[PDB]
Amino acid sequence: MNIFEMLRIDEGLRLKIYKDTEGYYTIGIGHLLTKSPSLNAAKSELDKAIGRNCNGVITKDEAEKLFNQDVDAAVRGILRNAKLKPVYDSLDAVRRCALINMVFQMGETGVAGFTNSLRMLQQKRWDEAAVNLAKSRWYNQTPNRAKRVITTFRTGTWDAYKNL
Ligand SMILES: [Cl-]
Ligand SMILES: [Cl-]
Ligand SMILES: [Cl-]
Repeated sequence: MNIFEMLRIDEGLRLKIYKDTEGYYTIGIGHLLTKSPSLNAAKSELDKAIGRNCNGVITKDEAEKLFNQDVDAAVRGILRNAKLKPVYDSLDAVRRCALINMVFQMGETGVAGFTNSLRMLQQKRWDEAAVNLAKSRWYNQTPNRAKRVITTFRTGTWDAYKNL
């Protein structure tokens, strides 16, 4: 298991534009196109992203290219963020993947707002961090995913991703 396999489990793979859990136009492996309610706006973003006229459909190769770019951008983002970077640097490789997963799902700003959880993670208070992380809109709106990510942060194992 690794970050790519982990996010592939959490995000799925769809080759036509769809709406994510928040109602937003998305394609591939959780690649958010736009928060606009205009399908035409989403299609324009997709064409720009892929570099051709797609008409809302991409190949598996194209979806994986976007995915690679998106994972790379999440990591670079963490490393450029004054609040996230120290947390990331403090963690082992398995828990670092938890952090990338959260950033991939909700963005840097949103994760950086988990101030109290981030402090508990940096202190390596794993059970307490896990309890605090669940007191969140994130957990209530995507509880199965949040439970897997939280278990990863709590155990520093991939146990939550191995029946899948
Ligand atoms: Cl892009
Ligand atoms: Cl995403
Ligand atoms: Cl979920």
